[PDB]
Amino acid sequence: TLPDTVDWREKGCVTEVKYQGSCGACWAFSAVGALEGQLKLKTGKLISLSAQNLVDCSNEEKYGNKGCGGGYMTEAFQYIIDNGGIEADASYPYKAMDEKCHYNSKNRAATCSRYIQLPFGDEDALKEAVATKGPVSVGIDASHSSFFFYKSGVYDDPSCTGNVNHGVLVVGYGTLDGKDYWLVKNSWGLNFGDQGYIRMARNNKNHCGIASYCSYPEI
Ligand SMILES: *C(=N)C1(NC(=O)[C@@H]2C[C@@H](S(=O)(=O)c3ccc(N4CCN(CC)CC4)cc3Cl)CN2C(=O)C2(C(F)(F)F)CC2)CC1
Repeated sequence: TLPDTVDWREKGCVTEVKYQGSCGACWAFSAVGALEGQLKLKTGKLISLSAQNLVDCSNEEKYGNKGCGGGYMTEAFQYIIDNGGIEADASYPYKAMDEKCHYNSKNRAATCSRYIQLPFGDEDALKEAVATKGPVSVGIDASHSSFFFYKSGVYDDPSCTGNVNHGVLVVGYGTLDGKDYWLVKNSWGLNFGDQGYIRMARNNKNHCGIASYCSYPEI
């Protein structure tokens, strides 16, 4: 039986909200966010991991990531698996540009053995994973201006679609004033939403495609 409310921030499993700038690195922030959660759960250390390492080093046909042109959280995990590691943000900081890969194994801060994909559209499966596994990478339709107007409450825009376009991180869930929500960490800095987070409608027919393309890594 699952808890009614989850917030991984309260368990010390979520790092500071990052600022992607004008580089299309949402996917990279989503992926490192999920892996940060696992790293904390396994090792006890919370460390921001290198989104830039993903941007610079997985921009090739093998993965189909495009650096600042966008990419996939699953393929980010595959890169980390193939590479045998990823650096921390502190040693490989975010530049918001496509740069030549300069991964240094001496600076490895995390690994990935495999990743898990949840069933398409299944908000119950996402609830279970968030409750029991940790933060989960997801795709959403974040293309409507209302998304950037959000400040409080639960985002529930009838114009949202299942055609996703941005990777974000689900770090919890609950019910706010009778409305089920997913607690979502973005990568637009503190000024976005509620201190960088948005609560998005949950159990409302897979609203904004939030449970369409969910994945998480294993250390
Ligand atoms: C973030 N700053 C930006 N968005 C992206 O990088 C997104 C993240 C993901 S996604 O969440 O939008 C997405 C889209 C489609 C899938 N598919 C559908 C087709 N299936 C096979 C039939 C496989 C899964 C999964 C996900 Cl996670 C991809 N993003 C992109 O922008 C694209 C690309 F990666 F190619 F760059 C355009 C897809 C950059 C705004």
